[PDB]
Amino acid sequence: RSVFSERTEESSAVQYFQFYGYLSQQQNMMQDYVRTGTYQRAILQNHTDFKDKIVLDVGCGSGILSFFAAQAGARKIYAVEASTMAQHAEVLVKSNNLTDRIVVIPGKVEEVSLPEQVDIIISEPMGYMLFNERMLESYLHAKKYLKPSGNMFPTIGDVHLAPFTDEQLYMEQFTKANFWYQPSFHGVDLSALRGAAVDEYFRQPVVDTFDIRILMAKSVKYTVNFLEAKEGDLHRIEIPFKFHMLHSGLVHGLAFWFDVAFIGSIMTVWLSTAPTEPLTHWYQVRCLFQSPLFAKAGDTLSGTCLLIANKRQSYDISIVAQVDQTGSKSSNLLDLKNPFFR
Amino acid sequence: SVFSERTEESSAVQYFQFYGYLSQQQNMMQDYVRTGTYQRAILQNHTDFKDKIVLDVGCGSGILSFFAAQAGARKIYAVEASTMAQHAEVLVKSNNLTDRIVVIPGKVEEVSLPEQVDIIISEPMGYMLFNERMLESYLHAKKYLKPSGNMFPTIGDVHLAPFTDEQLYMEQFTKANFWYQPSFHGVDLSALRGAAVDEYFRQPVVDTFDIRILMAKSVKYTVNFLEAKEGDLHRIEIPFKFHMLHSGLVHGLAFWFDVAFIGSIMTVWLSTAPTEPLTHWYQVRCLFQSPLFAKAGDTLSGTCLLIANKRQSYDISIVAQVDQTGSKSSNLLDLKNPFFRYT
Amino acid sequence: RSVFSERTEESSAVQYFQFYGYLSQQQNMMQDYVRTGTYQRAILQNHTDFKDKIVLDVGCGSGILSFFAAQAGARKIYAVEASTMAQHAEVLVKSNNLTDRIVVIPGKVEEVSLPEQVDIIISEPMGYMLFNERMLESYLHAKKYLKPSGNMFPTIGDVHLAPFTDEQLYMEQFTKANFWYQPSFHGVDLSALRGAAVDEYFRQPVVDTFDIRILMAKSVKYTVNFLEAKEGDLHRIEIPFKFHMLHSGLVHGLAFWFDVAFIGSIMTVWLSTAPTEPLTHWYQVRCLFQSPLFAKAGDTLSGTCLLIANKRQSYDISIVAQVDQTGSKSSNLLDLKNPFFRY
Amino acid sequence: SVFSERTEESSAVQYFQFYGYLSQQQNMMQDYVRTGTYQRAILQNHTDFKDKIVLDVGCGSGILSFFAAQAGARKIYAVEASTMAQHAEVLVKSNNLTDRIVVIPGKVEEVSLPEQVDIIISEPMGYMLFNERMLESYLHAKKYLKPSGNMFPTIGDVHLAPFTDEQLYMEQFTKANFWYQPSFHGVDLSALRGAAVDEYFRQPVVDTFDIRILMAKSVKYTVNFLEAKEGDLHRIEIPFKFHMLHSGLVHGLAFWFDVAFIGSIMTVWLSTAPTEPLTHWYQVRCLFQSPLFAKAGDTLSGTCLLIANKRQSYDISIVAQVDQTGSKSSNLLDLKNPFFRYT
Ligand SMILES: COC(=O)c1cc(O)c2cc(NC(=O)NCCCCNC(=N)NCC[C@H]3O[C@@H](n4cnc5c(N)ncnc54)[C@H](O)[C@@H]3O)ccc2c1
Ligand SMILES: COC(=O)c1cc(O)c2cc(NC(=O)NCCCCNC(=N)NCC[C@H]3O[C@@H](n4cnc5c(N)ncnc54)[C@H](O)[C@@H]3O)ccc2c1
Ligand SMILES: COC(=O)c1cc(O)c2cc(NC(=O)NCCCCNC(=N)NCC[C@H]3O[C@@H](n4cnc5c(N)ncnc54)[C@H](O)[C@@H]3O)ccc2c1
Ligand SMILES: COC(=O)c1cc(O)c2cc(NC(=O)NCCCCNC(=N)NCC[C@H]3O[C@@H](n4cnc5c(N)ncnc54)[C@H](O)[C@@H]3O)ccc2c1
Repeated sequence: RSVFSERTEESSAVQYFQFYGYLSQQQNMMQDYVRTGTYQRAILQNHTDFKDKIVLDVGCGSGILSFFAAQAGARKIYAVEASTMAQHAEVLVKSNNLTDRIVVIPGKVEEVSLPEQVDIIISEPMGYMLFNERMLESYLHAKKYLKPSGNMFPTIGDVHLAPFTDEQLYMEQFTKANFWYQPSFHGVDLSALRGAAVDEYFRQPVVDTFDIRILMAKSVKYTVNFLEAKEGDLHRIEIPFKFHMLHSGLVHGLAFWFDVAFIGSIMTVWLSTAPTEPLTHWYQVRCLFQSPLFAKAGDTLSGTCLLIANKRQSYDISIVAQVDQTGSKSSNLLDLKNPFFR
Repeated sequence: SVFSERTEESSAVQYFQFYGYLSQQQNMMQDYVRTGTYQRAILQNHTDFKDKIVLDVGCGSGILSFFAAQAGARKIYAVEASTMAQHAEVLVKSNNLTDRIVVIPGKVEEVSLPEQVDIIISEPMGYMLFNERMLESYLHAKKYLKPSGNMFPTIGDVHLAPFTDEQLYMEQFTKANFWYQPSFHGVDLSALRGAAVDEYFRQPVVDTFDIRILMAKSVKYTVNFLEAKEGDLHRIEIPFKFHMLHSGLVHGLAFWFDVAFIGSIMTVWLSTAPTEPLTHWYQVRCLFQSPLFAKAGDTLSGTCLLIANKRQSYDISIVAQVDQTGSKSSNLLDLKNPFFRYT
Repeated sequence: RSVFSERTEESSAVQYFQFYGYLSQQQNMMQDYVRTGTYQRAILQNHTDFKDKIVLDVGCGSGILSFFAAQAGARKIYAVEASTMAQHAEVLVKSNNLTDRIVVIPGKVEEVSLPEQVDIIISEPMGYMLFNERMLESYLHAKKYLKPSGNMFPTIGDVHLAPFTDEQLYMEQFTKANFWYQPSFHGVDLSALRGAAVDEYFRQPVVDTFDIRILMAKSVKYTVNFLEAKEGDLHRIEIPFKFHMLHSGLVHGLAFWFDVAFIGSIMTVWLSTAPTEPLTHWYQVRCLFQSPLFAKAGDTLSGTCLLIANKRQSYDISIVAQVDQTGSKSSNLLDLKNPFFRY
Repeated sequence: SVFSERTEESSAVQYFQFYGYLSQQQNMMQDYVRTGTYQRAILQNHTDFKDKIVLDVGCGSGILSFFAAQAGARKIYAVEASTMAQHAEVLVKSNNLTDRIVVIPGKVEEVSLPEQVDIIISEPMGYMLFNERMLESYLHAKKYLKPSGNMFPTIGDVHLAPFTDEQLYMEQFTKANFWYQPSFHGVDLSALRGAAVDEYFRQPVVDTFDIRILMAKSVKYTVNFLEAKEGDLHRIEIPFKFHMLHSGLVHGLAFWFDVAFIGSIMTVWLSTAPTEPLTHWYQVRCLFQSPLFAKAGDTLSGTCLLIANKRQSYDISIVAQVDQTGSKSSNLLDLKNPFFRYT
């Protein structure tokens, strides 16, 4: 009956919260120094946004952001967490002698009761490609607990798209699919499945990093203002794009990354997963075209990236792109729920 | 159905989604030991298939059914519960075998077969042989087997042996000691160190390793698929008494398995032992919480108890002791959540 | 009509003899020092096979082999050539003061008149893969002028086949065809032609050289004895093969090269185009499989290479190969008339 | 037919075999200047195609017919004489355009068209514009053109200019001097040196080059395809009077061409000039066998005479003189046998 369960299949949720119940996954996220250090800087350098304030930490995990809020002077922090990690967060609150200031509240943020409205919401809601996990909907849902002029850390998110050329990545995924081109694998003709194999492989977003030299145009930016967005905004995300090509060659797909900003009273602090910046546990994401497009420097590559949220806490991706000057058109569907970790 | 009574829905959804991918089929088909040995077992025992009725349990892409067709089978019922069943259909059509291979979507515990069969073929083995609890579906399928029908594979041998791997043992604490710092960005994490150690030690380690870490001849626990019942696999008690061949510290038990295709013409073996080329089953190792010192000639005795759970896997309870000294160790592990260490 | 024209399309012959009418092509063949030096050695070191003998030079071109025969003491050499190069040969015979000994006879060797029978035939009848050009049939046809005791230089030819692995060559030809995979080339769906494009590209034998590292088994040898063969023997050439694989991996096709032997009275001299030998203007030839075959070291790769002569002075190639242990079968057709020059 | 009267069978067979290959279509399609400019010319002049009847002469894969369809043509007759016609048919089906594009196999001089057309489109240009004598087929097709009708391309400009390239000139003799040796394996080849020089100089050099080798503003010879008759192209006389911008030795004449698509909305140009990005037409250079010294301000005058031959090409006769000194040079070249020097 909760907003969460209406939009989420049980089996997806079971797996999701089992995964985040493990201390090893917490360690993996916490040891990303860019991630953890930038969150600490954003909070501590904006200490006036926390001094004597009431805070909500959405999906707190081990509790680390709540401890930063306490270091910054927060009067009271409600730390909401739906996995079994909530019990471990409690252990740390006791052992850091902060029971008077951090209150763990087990459950889904769409389902728990909070005793009061809060001045500021903090969270790490970003998934791969920003939107994976559909955790941004829970962060926005939590605004029901935000006082009128309250703040959100992070405050905004920028998704960046850019066209890329990477023949080796293309031929790797292409070579895999041509396994099913074989007419006599131990005497068995597999070729009738070649098309279905190519489809399956090229639907997989490629999660890994890459040199910026593969980017063929300045990135296009789609911005979510978390102070203003509603959950429903994220069920169907339409991102138009028009790229002015800076290099001639084959376009093998689009690359995705994101930035978020903590717009504080004292300063704005940015956390970037761009390929120009040190690697993070978010890496970067690339959606391959099944057939590359040829473009000349100075051509425009235009189209639309459509993200449709699904009940597996992820998105179906539709990318339609064309070279305006020639009319070369490519349409592509990808399943962010089955990424290829390269 | 028998399947749903013993399986959580959420476990089954994930399980069959995973096997719905062609890439996972390709990963299994590319294992030359796995695919080549199944082909040899069937083709070299052609009299067990000529003009016979066959059941392929969990046929995936259909590959074992095609081998049965190459061997002269009159009719093959290929049962598959994932969406891979539709791809198997495509291949049957394109290999012009619709008159001989019938794909039947669904669980073998739930579908109807028109006919009793002469031989069941399947690949029911998981990690440590028993993971996935697919062996129960393979045995369940015997309700369709004619009296004196055969099973391919016919038996399975799970092998246990003690191992020494100081680096693997110490790696657990190096990972857990992440939590043993008093000011991680100002936060004392040390209260969680013990919980982290516990969590790493509950995970069996899927990996391969050099046979020089093995400290005694393996002990063998055998399932004869012609004779076993599903119920035999709900509680699997494997006693062991190891005569130690080397002195040193024993850090846990290593697992692998063999299966045999006992045909009329010959018996063909498929081995995942560490003395053999690697397979997609690798090997499995379960650590003790505290190592045991043993001398060459001592005996290390105890039991490995595998208790089936509703997550298509087993809870593993290992108790071991050095008889000559009384040094005792145990561990509890969740086979459903293995740690993939191979690189 | 003559034997040549009944087996040859006019349009093929016009082009063929126009090509050989050019001095630049003569230079290209003559500057191959292996080719020219070995022909000279074969003749001069077997001088007794030429001293005071009557010689026929089939397809003499510029006349070089006739001049070697004259250096070796031949009484008379009939130099037959069907291209306009016959007129340049004439010039050289007069400029080298050998008119009393070398008699150029313009025309096809299947059509000209020789005044007498000869003691020995010399020629360079080898094309790419030995058989291209169907010049070997003209060389054998010329035996009608050979005395009972007569000899032939070259005397025999060995064609060698061996399996090879060359992922980069395969992906190169494969990448070219996938141009026609495009669903919107300037708005035009080309993909319905993809299959026809792959066929066309993989029908092309690849002429170039390569490191012997890529060979996966000892070569198999097919021998033509020019003293004994008849023209008809070369209309349908069937080369069985059974390779014992020395390395595991993908087999992307078969590699071809040849040797010829000049079996003289004094010694036998060999001319090899093997990839273990210095490059010649014959290079080597490779026939790709559209789908490579996986084989293990110790497997056997067996099948047949079938060469069917066509009216374009070349051969349709059929290669059927299978990995005996798995039954993986590959069938391939190639047009030797349309080679891909990669060097 | 008009085609067979003017074309030797053997030339045509080879010509249409070459264009039968998808790889040659792909090579022409990948030339972005060629394909992009044709697309722009048609699409930007859409009013010349909307609901119109179109004839595509020598359509190959059909690409220009698809551009005409993108531009709204009611009906397109796509004529192609090679086997590529069958592949065009496949693409028309798979692009769901059978109601609008009709592929007609055969020579445009021999096929029937059911009706007159509003506009003819073709790519009739060969090297130096005229090679292949395809322009005569394009003009021949005007019998199907309505009185009002247009042609895409509408005109062609051939450009000639004098060039200096000492290294290109000397390269001829370096190659020929292979023959100038008195004992090549004992054989005096030198009598053929002059024949070799002649043969190299008869070949037009297909290559690109830096515009700084040009020594005078080009002279332009124009063919208006709306007005020319086939017979106009049997004997093409191009007078020239160059006003030399640089002093030096003139080693020959360089050739290139432009065509214009004169539409109702705009005129679009396709240039193969050396100042423009390279195309698969490159540029062509015809050497003089003796260079001419000229000073800046001198005039180099003469005639380039192109005589069509039955090999779908031209015999080229260039006669040039420096008016101020009387220094004359002649040259006879065969456009059918170009030398491809580009690397
Ligand atoms: C086999 O292939 C596949 O199927 C697959 C697909 C993937 O994509 C895979 C991806 C992986 N790794 C990955 O993504 N790493 C990068 C993580 C970026 C940072 N994520 C982050 N902090 N988000 C929020 C999380 C925290 O918020 C809590 N929470 C959520 N909702 C809540 C609610 N309603 N109330 C309260 N608490 C709630 C959670 O419990 C938790 O503590 C691994 C494996 C993958 C496998
Ligand atoms: C996040 O951590 C985790 O949670 C986790 C845990 C693991 O352990 C993970 C392990 C993996 N890899 C692995 O295991 N590799 C080794 C494979 C060995 C060979 N397996 C085999 N052939 N067995 C049988 C399967 C076939 O039988 C069908 N079938 C089953 N019942 C049926 C029924 N009732 N009717 C009809 N058809 C039925 C299935 O649909 C399928 O076609 C990867 C990821 C893993 C993740
Ligand atoms: C893809 O595009 C394509 O279509 C193509 C296909 C090719 O394959 C291409 C191949 C090329 N080059 C090549 O292969 N070079 C290496 C071979 C040299 C060694 N061969 C050799 N000496 N044979 C004998 C030749 C001499 O014997 C004469 N002759 C023949 N019969 C006669 C008769 N009945 N009476 C009298 N005289 C006769 C001839 O006139 C001549 O003087 C180039 C371009 C190619 C193009
Ligand atoms: C033997 O080896 C050597 O010595 C040689 C000599 C050369 O010179 C060599 C030259 C080459 N390369 C080259 O020339 N590149 C320049 C690009 C030209 C671009 N223009 C273009 N596409 N031509 C238009 C023709 C198209 O119209 C069709 N058609 C013709 N008439 C038709 C009719 N009556 N009805 C119907 N259809 C007809 C044809 O089938 C075809 O589709 C390569 C290799 C060469 C080799």
